[PDB]
Amino acid sequence: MYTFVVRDENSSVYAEVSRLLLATGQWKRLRKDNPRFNLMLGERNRLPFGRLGHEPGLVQLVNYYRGADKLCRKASLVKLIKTSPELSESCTWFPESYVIYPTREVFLAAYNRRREGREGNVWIALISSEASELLDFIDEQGQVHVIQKYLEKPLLLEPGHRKFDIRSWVLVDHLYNIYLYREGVLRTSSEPYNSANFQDKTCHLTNHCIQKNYGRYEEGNEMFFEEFNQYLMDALNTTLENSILLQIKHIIRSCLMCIEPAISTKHLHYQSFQLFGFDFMVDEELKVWLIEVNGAPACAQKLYAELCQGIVDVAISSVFPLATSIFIKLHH
Amino acid sequence: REIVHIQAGQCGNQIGAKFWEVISDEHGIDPTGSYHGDSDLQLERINVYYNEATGNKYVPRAILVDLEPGTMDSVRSGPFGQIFRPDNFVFGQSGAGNNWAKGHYTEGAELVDSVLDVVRKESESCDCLQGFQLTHSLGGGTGSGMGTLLISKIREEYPDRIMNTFSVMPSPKVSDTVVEPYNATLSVHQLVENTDETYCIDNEALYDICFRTLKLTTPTYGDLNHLVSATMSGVTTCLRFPGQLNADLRKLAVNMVPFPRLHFFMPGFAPLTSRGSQQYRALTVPELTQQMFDSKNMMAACDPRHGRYLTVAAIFRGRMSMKEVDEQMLNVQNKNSSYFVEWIPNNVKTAVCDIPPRGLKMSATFIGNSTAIQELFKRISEQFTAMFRRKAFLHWYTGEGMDEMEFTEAESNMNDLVSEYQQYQDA
Amino acid sequence: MRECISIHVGQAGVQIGNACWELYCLEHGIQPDGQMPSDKTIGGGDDSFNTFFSETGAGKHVPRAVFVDLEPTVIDEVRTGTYRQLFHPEQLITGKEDAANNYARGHYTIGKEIIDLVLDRIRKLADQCTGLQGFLVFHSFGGGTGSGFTSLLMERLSVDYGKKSKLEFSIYPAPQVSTAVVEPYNSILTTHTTLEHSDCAFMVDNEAIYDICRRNLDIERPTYTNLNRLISQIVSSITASLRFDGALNVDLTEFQTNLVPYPRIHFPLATYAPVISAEKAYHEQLSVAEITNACFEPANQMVKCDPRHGKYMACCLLYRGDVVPKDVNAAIATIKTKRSIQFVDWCPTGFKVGINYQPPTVVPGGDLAKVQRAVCMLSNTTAIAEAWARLDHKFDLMYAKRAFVHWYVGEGMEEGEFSEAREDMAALEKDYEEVGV
Amino acid sequence: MEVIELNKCTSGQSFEVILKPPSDPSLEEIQKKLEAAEERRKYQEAELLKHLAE
Ligand SMILES: Nc1nc2c(ncn2[C@@H]2O[C@H](COP(=O)(O)OP(=O)(O)OP(=O)(O)O)[C@@H](O)[C@H]2O)c(=O)[nH]1
Ligand SMILES: Nc1ncnc2c1ncn2[C@@H]1O[C@H](COP(=O)(O)OP(=O)(O)CP(=O)(O)O)[C@@H](O)[C@H]1O
Ligand SMILES: COc1cc(C(=O)c2c[nH]c(-c3c[nH]c4ccccc34)n2)cc2c1OC=CO2
Ligand SMILES: Nc1nc2c(ncn2[C@@H]2O[C@H](COP(=O)(O)OP(=O)(O)O)[C@@H](O)[C@H]2O)c(=O)[nH]1
Ligand SMILES: [Ca+2]
Ligand SMILES: [Mg+2]
Ligand SMILES: [Mg+2]
Repeated sequence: MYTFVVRDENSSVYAEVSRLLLATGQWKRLRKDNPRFNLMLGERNRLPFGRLGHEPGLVQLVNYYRGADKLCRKASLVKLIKTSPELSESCTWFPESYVIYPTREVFLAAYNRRREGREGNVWIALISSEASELLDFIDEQGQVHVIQKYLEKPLLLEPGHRKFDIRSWVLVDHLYNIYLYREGVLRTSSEPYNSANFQDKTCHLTNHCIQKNYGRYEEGNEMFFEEFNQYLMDALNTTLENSILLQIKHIIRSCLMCIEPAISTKHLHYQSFQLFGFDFMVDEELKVWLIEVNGAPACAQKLYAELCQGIVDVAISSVFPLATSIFIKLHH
Repeated sequence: REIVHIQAGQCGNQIGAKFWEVISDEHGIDPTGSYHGDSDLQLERINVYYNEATGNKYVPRAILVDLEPGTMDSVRSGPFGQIFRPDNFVFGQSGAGNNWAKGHYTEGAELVDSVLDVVRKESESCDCLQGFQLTHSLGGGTGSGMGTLLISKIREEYPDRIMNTFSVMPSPKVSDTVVEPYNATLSVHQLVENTDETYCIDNEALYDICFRTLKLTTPTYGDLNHLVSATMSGVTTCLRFPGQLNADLRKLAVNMVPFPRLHFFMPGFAPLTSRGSQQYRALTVPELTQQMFDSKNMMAACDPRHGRYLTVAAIFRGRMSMKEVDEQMLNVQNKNSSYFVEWIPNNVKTAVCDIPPRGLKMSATFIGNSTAIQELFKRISEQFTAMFRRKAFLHWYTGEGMDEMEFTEAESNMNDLVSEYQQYQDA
Repeated sequence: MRECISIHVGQAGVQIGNACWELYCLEHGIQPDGQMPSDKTIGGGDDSFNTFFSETGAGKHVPRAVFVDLEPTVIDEVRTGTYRQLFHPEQLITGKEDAANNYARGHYTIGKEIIDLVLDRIRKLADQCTGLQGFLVFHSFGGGTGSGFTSLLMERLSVDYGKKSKLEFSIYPAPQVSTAVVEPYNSILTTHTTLEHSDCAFMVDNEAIYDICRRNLDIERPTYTNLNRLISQIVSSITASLRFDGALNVDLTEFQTNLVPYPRIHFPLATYAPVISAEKAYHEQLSVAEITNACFEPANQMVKCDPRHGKYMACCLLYRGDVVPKDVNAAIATIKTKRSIQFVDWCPTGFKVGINYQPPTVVPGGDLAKVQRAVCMLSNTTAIAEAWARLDHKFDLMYAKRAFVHWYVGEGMEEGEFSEAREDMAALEKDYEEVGV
Repeated sequence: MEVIELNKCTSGQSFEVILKPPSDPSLEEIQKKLEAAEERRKYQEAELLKHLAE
């Protein structure tokens, strides 16, 4: 029998992953700090990667990639994209971003470029149109903040004149295969978007949690891929695959292939997989933009069963076998 | 690094005699004291237990002690009786009467100094003395009472040497007298203070193994002592033969004993065998590993699954794959990590010896410091109170000068011992 | 020329010293009776190998070495071994009783009774030295002697030889070859007591050597002899610059200069390639680029840790065999693109390279095959602190219940020295983090 | 990638390559602690021998 331990009790995802594993009868759960585990479902901060992979006679696996924080922290994300030749300053799927610590590197020089043609100058951290409005908002907090171009012309679903974001769930296994969950989710704004009043930031922020209109056009402000594909067909004469999902598969591929040499556990004494949540935004020209990568993601209720089961087969039982696929492999 | 052996009383001399029979055969020393052996592994560490006599003869570093001449005459009559050094027979004539007070305070007091003289003559010859091992039972008078009185005096003269005992605990399934729970409770109080390691050889376990596993309908002391000698050879292999660990009694205490009073080990053996009859299928290394950790192979009637292992020591004897031994031992810990304390990392050690014991091609000996041994002390403690709350049979003891308050203190000290073992079962 | 004295303490240090001095002899052409036919200056000299060997009037070359163990079994095999003529009897010091895996017994009880004698036999070697550089101390973390007596000796040497360097070759405890359950206690205790007295320390984690033996040498269960012949290979690479003519690392002070920018962070990571088996009948010889690349593979390191998640402060490449600088720079160029090699902002991103044309030497009947070229990289990376975290955690598990602590107090030690030793360790782990983030 | 301080000899060569520039207790004290321990030992042994004497 394989053994595992849980060290993140707030994991909705891996809460399931324990239950599905015990139900196989071939997995037993030790207590937190029992070092003789096969699998670690570890904490979010200060996970002790240095301690994995030194138990003789034990093949240890873990559900986090050491170093993946570089991609899953807004400050690091911007630094990564700017400084990696793989992505480069000429990156066509990441909005303009600058890191400004609270106490203007080249951010001013860009904002002044926009006064040359009075182009849209809406940014975010929060939303403002004057740099002084935003800049004086990051020193009021005290931590690092990043400001990014606001997509003033985003894609809105009618009926509703509404805003949304797409979250895709990606699994990377110990072989550094990239698995894209075929089921995605659009987190939808029930509020008709309008650019006159940013500070009424409820039609501007699409967070499931921030939309404390909840449930008008679609349940939980959540529209699934079958529904969104049909709309795109009926409305725009296209499909989710051609107009959106290609670009998403390209971005997901690019971001993870960038940091592969830094996080790969191919020749290491312990092994890593990790589930990521990529958050995209689609503008009016059917262009996909990468907003954030989330190293600790939460699944939509309808899909916990399917995804958590795919996590077992693909990331866990691939290394600890027992006695069509729900993922799309992004090839490299 | 010589060891000094001491066997006291009927039980101590009987199991003590078999130990010297058994290990003499492993080291290729016959009753005459001469070495007629195949391998040089048999002589490399032979000085641990044997003195080298002129004519190149080997004499056990053994002291034979009793308050009665019966059993000691039996030893001398026996097959290896002539191997012992005649001056090391120290005996009285009155007998202890299954009375701890007689062994400790009165009849034993007269004989103790003569024993210490023989002990001293053997110690002065030792190049570097590890310490002492005593064989005795805790239910009689001499081995129990005088043995612990000897242990206290040896610690006074050799406070910086190791005290090791093979202590036979009493059981109603094999009992000579109702007063054995008194004798045992008084002795344990002493062992807790003056021994570094004591192997709890429980007569209840020896009986159940003979009855249940060996299908012996009516087991004798010889059937029990067959198990005891097999255990005593096994838990001595690392001392008597060369190995990677370079094992000695002090290092065993360091690694086995995290807290000084918790030094009572659960011995175990595999495969279990009845005397004479030899079975012809050698076991698989996986078979050795599971039987040795099986409750049915423990020489103390405790349930390892009612407690947690503080430290474990396993010794494999025979020609086998040390790679397989590693995997198998690693498999059992990882399989049952809940029965090993988590706060002592790497608390299971495995040693190997190429030479197997007579009759087996491969065997495994298990030494466990389990908190489940409290069950043994609970059992003896319950038998003690059942009589003590009525003061029954106390007159045998008070007549030799003992006081009721000494019994109360011994009862209490052992109950504390049980509390302390319980403390680490929940820790 | 400046002499270097080697001090081998405990079983691990002694047996590892045997492996090294056997290898030094084969490398320099010294036969087991101490004669060196190649040496034409009879009875003396100031050649580079004279850093480690002194010469007699009869032409014998004697190691500038002292072996000290609290028990006679191990050093006795040195007295009867193949190189018994090499050492003068006073170079081997023994007792009768070992430290029973107990740092306190090695440091306080038994150590106090043998320290003056050892220092005097050390002084006898120092008196043959025109300009003594310092000491190379071989020991284990886990042994009672290797931990307790070494720290005792390290303190005294700082007192008596205050102006001379001290380097360490420390064996870090691994359960696959563990000898005691208290080895985490002994490691932390001796590291804390020795830390300020050591100028530079090379940790060899028995786990790493063991696995390298299984993977690359196809040995099911490696023995001490298997581990030690591999270790001496690494040690020889590190010390070659002292015993051979060269511009790089020619004095013990240069190790601190090149590898240790800050005093407490003085544990450089060693990576060695190629480890190839003698049993392999068909082998393909690896290029300069292939072996240099292997230096950034954690499987070839003396300690398992991930240098990608740390920062470098120095980095040396010690090549042996058919190597020329053009190939090295080309290999460094391609590797720099493909690898995560980040330096601290206050240090240059650069490699210091040393090349010795004599290819690596192998013991006849060993497990290591003869290679055309080889490399040992010495990098001071904060990732080595992973080892301190592993060790300190185990220390925390036991000390929380004060398990086995009574064995230490019983030798005269105080419980306070445990927590004090562990506070220093906690500080060490924090110093590594500041540098590494 | 600058190569610097290239030194050569018959045994080999050495050099430096730069990809990028930057951005004790007394003897008596040891004797005190050593002797303090031995006394803590003698004290604990005396206590043992006193207890045995009782
Ligand atoms: N690599 C290697 N490790 C060794 C060797 N010998 C012992 N060890 C390791 O050293 C640790 C124990 O240290 P020892 O050298 O045996 O201890 P010691 O200095 O002899 O000290 P005491 O025997 O307790 O007095 C264990 O972790 C062993 O794995 C060796 O020859 N090579
Ligand atoms: N350049 C941009 N232009 C316009 N809208 C943007 C934008 N960047 C983000 N948004 C929208 O506003 C919100 C920005 O906040 P942010 O992306 O940081 O939330 P979040 O991603 O941290 C919640 P979670 O981590 O659970 O996904 C997004 O949800 C998005 O709907
Ligand atoms: C294993 O069996 C024996 C070992 C030793 C010994 O000296 C010795 C030396 N290190 C250890 C040891 C290290 N980690 C452990 C974890 C648990 C238990 C022991 C150890 N143990 C001595 C013995 C013996 O078995 C019978 C008689 O004496
Ligand atoms: N296993 C075993 N137990 C014994 C043997 N002889 C006696 N006993 C036990 O020892 C106790 C009696 O002690 P005994 O040694 O005969 O008394 P003593 O001679 O006065 O020390 C009882 O519990 C007996 O069961 C023996 O040969 N083997
Ligand atoms: Ca010369
Ligand atoms: Mg009887
Ligand atoms: Mg030793």
